[PDB]
Amino acid sequence: MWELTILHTNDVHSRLEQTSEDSSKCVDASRCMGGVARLFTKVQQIRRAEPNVLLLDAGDQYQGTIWFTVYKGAEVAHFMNALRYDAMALGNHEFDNGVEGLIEPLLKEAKFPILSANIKAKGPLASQISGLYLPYKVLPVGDEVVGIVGYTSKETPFLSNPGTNLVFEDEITALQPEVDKLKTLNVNKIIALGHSGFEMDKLIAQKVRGVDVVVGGHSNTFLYTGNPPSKEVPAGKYPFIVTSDDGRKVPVVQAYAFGKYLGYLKIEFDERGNVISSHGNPILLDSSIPEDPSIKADINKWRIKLDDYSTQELGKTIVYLDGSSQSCRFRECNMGNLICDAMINNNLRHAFWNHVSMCILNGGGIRSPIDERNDGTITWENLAAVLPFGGTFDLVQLKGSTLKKAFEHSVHRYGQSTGEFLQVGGIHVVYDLSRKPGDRVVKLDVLCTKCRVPSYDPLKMDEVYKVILPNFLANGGDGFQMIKDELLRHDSGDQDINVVSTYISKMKVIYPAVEGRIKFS
Amino acid sequence: MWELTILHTNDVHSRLEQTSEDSSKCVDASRCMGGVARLFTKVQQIRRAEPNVLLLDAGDQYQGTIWFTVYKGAEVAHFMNALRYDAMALGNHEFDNGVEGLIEPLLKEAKFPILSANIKAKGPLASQISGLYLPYKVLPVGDEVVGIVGYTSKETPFLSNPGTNLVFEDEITALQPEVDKLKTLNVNKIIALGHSGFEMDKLIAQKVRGVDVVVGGHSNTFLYTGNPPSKEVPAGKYPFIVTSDDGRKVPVVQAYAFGKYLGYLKIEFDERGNVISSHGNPILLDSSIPEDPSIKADINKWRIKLDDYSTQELGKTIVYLDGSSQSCRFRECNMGNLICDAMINNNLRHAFWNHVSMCILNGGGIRSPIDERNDGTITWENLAAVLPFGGTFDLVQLKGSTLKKAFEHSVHRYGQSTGEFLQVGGIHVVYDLSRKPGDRVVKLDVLCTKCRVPSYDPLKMDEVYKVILPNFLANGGDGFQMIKDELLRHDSGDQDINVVSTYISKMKVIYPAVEGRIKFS
Ligand SMILES: O=P(O)(O)CP(=O)(O)OC[C@H]1O[C@@H](n2cnc3c(NCc4ccccc4)nc(Cl)nc32)[C@@H](F)[C@@H]1O
Ligand SMILES: O=P(O)(O)CP(=O)(O)OC[C@H]1O[C@@H](n2cnc3c(NCc4ccccc4)nc(Cl)nc32)[C@@H](F)[C@@H]1O
Ligand SMILES: [Ca+2]
Ligand SMILES: [Ca+2]
Ligand SMILES: [Zn+2]
Ligand SMILES: [Zn+2]
Ligand SMILES: [Zn+2]
Ligand SMILES: [Zn+2]
Repeated sequence: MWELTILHTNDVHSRLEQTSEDSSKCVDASRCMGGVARLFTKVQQIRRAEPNVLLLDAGDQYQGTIWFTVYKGAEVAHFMNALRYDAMALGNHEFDNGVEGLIEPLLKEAKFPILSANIKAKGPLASQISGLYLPYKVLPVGDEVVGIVGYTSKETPFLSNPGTNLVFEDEITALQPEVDKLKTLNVNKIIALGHSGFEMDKLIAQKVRGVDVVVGGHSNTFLYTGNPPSKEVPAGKYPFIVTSDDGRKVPVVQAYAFGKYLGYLKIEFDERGNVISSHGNPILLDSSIPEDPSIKADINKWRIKLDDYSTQELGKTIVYLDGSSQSCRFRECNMGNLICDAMINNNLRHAFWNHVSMCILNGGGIRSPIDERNDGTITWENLAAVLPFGGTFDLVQLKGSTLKKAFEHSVHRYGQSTGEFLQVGGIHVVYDLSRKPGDRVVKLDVLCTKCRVPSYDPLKMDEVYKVILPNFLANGGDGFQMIKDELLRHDSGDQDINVVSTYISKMKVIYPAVEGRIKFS
Repeated sequence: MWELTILHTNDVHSRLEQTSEDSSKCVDASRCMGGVARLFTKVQQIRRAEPNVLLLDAGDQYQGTIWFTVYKGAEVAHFMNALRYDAMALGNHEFDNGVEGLIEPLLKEAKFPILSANIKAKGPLASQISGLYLPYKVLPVGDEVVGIVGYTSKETPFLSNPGTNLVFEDEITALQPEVDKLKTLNVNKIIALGHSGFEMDKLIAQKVRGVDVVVGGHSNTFLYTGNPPSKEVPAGKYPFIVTSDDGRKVPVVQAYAFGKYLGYLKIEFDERGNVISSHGNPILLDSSIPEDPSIKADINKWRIKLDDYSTQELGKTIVYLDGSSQSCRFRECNMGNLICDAMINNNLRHAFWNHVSMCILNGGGIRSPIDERNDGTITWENLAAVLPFGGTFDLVQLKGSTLKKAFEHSVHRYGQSTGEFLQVGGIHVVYDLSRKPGDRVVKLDVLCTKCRVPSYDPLKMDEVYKVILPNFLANGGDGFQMIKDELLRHDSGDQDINVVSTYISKMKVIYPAVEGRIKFS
C-alpha cells in the first residue's frame, strides 16, 4: 500500500504576509497567522516527514490586498514557485485583469502546471494562450504517477473578465473525457483539483467516474474532524465523503480561505489506485509555527514598494470596522453602513429632485475588516483589502417593485454565506425568515427625496427611486438580474476606494454603528 | 360709555426685523412678516382711527436673535420707545444677563414704565434698583385714567439669572394689595399685564378682585375668534373669558410670539369702569401691511454692526432644519438630531470607556428653524437664533433608572407644547401615550460604549451611562430635577453654538433626517 499526502490551499487572496486572526493586516505580530513564510515552514516539515507529497492550490490566489494591486500577479508566481507548488487550478479571480492579466504575470512565470479542463480557448486567443494552462497533468510522485484534472467555475464569465474568446463548459461534461484519457495512459491515481465551490465538488465526486479525491475552492468551506482550533465553524467532517454513482467512497476537501489553514489529507491507496482510507484535518497556521527566515526576508524585500501605500493616514476609527463575511453576509454590519454613508455623502456633496437618499451594497463585495487597535489609523492599504476590485459606485433609477425584488433576492437563500445579502443606507428593511422565499420582506421603508425634511416612508411599488450601488450589482451581478433587466436609468460614478477614502478624510474620526437599518422578525 | 383699544405684544424675542412665516431670518422679502417697522405702520393706523389707545408688552423682548447678542437690550429700549409703548411687564428672559443686564440697557433707557408687582428687591440691590421698575402705573388715556398692574413668572429664579437679591412672590398674593391701592385712588379701570403663562393669567382673572382685563405672555398662546389667518392653531377664542369668583366676565388675552401678530382688543367700559363687552382678534403682521420707512431706515442703520455675523458662511444645508416648537416639542425633529450629532461628534473627536455615545436635549431649548432655500447658507446669525442662550454642552454620568425617569418626564404632560420633550442621539426610545404618566416609555435602547462594534441594547436600570446634555438640564432645568439630584458626575463642556458651528464646518453640506430615534405606540 502507498500513502499520498495532499497539502492544499484555496482562496488565499493576496494574503502573502501573515495576518490578524480576522485575515486583515497584522499588527500584534505575536498572535498573527498564515502568510507564505509560515506556510513554507509547515510544508518543509511535512516534506521532511512524508515520502509522497503534493502541494496544490484550488484557485483564487489573485485579488485581495495591496500585494496584487501593485504586483498584479508577479508576487503569486514568485512565492508559489518559492513554496514549490506542484499544481494549481484556475479560479474566477485569476481572470479579474482579463486574459492578459493572467497570461503575462502568472501563466508565463509559474514553474508549475496551471490547470483547467472545462476552459476552451477560441478565435484569435487560441494561438496566444495554447499550452499556457492544461486540462490535466501527470506528475511523478516517488516511484508512482498521480494524475491531476483541473476545473474552473462555469459561472466565471459573470464573476470576472475572461473575455469573449474563452468558453466555460459544464465541469462534469468536460472532466469525464480527460479522466478517461488518464485511465487509457494507465494512470490509476486521480485528483480532481478545481474552483467551483463545495456543492459542485460533491457533484464531481458523485458523477465523474475515476476521480479518487476532489480538492476544491470558491465557497471558502471549512471542514473539520473533532474540535476546531479557531473561530471557524465546520460545515462538515474533514474529509467530506461522497459515495459515487459507481459505489466508491470519494473524499472531498476544502481548506477555508486567506492562507490561515493548510489543508492536509493522507490517502492510503492500494496497488490498483483504489482508495483504502483517508484521514486528515486543516492545519491552523498560527504563531506556534515560526515563519521561514529566507521567505520572510524575501517578503520584506518586495514589501518596500508597498510601504508608500501605508505611509499616508486617511483618518481614524475608534471602533472595529466589521467587514467580515460572518457579519456582512448575515446581518447589518457597520463596515457596510460606513461604505453606504460614504456613497450617499459623495453623491449629496454636489446636489426635491437631483438628490439620492438610498444605497444598496452586496455584503460579499466587502472583502476585509479594519482593526481600531493600530492607533486607530486607516491607510490606503487597509482600505485596499476592504474594496480590492477597483469598481465604481453607480447611480440607478429603480421602480419600487424592482427594489422589493432585489430585497427578496437578498434573503431568498438566507443561511448559505451567500454574498448577495444587502447592506443599506437611507433604507429600513425588516425580514421574516419564517416566511416562504420570495415573500420574506415584511417592512421596507425608504428615505424620501421629494420632501423638505427627510423622513422614512413605506416603499411604493408604482414609485421610482434613485439608488447608489456597485457597478457589479447594476450589471446583474450576484443574481440581481432584476436590477440589470428592470432599471430605468444607469450612470457611472466614481471609483469605490476613492469615494470611501474622501469620506474618511472629511470625517477625520469615524465610529459607524449597527443601528437597526436591517431587522429580523 | 368709553371704549379702550388694547394693542399687545408678548415673547417678541429680538425679532426686530421682519421674519419668514416660521419666524426665522427673512429671505424672500415679498412674503415676510412682523418686525418693528411693520408693527409701527399698524399701530399708527389704529392711533389715527381710535380715540383711546394703549400699546402694551407682556414680557420676553430679551433673547432670540443676533440683535440681542450684539446690542444686549439697547435695541429693545430704542425701538420700544420709537413705537411709543405705554407700558411693559418684566418677563423671565429680561433677567438672562443678570440684574445688571436688565438695569443698564433697559430700565435706565426706556421712556415708558416697566412693571412687576410680585418682584421685591432686597439687601444691597434694593437701593440700586429702587424705582427703576414699578408694581403699578396710573396712565392718563384721553380724559380718563387706566391702572396697569404688572407681574412676572414666580418660577423666574429657575428659568433665568435674577440673582439672590430679588424675591419672586406668588402673583395673586402680590397683585391683590396693588389692585386694592388703585381702587383707593378711585382708579376704576384696571389691566393686569404680565408674564406667567396662560394658566396663571386665567387664575389672576378668576381670583384677583378688581382686575378688568388680563394681558399675558410666556406660554406663546394663540387665541382666535373665527377662522385663523395663518398656520397657528387657536387654543381658544379671542378674548378668552374667565368668570371671576365675584361673578364678573374677565377677558384674558395673549398674542402668540415673535412679533408675527399684534394683539387687538376693544373694551367698552361704563362710567364706573364695569366691562360691558369686549371684542377683538390678533392682527397678522404680513406683507399687506407695509413697513414704516423711517423705522426701517433706522433698523438698517443698526443692522450694519450685525452684518459681520452673516458675512461668514459656516456650511450648507440641502434640507429644511426643523427647529420649530410644533415639531421639536412633540416628536423627533431633524434640528434636534443635528445638534445631538454635533455634541457626540465634538466629544468623540478626542477619545471601551472614555467614550460617550448618548445625547439628550430639551426640545424647547431649540429656538428657531433654519431655511435651506437661501442658497443653502448657514451663518453664525441663523445659528444664533437656534441657540441664543450661550450655554454649554456638558457631560453627565447617569444610572439607567435616572435616564428612564428623565424619559418618563419627557412625556409626563405630553400635549401641552411643553419644551421638556427630549431630542436624542445614540438612543432609540418608544413611547405609548395611552399608558398612565410615569409609565409611558415602552422601549429604551441605547448605543453601547463597552463593545468593539457599537450597537443598540436595552437600557439597564442598575447600569451607569455617560450622556452629553445642556448645562440647563444638568441643573434640573425644565423639571428634570432627577438629573440634578441623582447624577453621579458632572463636567462642563464647550459653548453650545461653537460645538454646532465646528460640526457644520467639518460636514460642509448637512442633511439631517427624522430616522426613528423617537417612536410612538
Ligand atoms: O472569492 P470569490 O470567487 O468571489 C467567492 P466568495 O464567497 O469569497 O465571494 C463571493 C462574493 O464576492 C462578491 N464579489 C466578487 N467579485 C466581486 C467584484 N469584482 C470582481 C470583478 C468582476 C469583473 C471584472 C473584474 C473583477 N465586485 C463586487 Cl462589488 N463584488 C464581487 C460577490 F461575488 C459575492 O457576494
Ligand atoms: O420664552 P420662555 O420664557 O422660555 C417660554 P417658552 O415656551 O418659549 O420656552 C420654554 C422652553 O425654553 C427652554 N429654555 C428657556 N431658556 C433656556 C435656556 N437658557 C436661559 C437662561 C437660564 C439661566 C440664565 C441665563 C439664561 N437654556 C435652555 Cl437649554 N433652555 C431654555 C425651556 F425653558 C423650555 O423647554
Ligand atoms: Ca484510483
Ligand atoms: Ca373696573
Ligand atoms: Zn475566492
Ligand atoms: Zn472564486
Ligand atoms: Zn418667551
Ligand atoms: Zn417667558
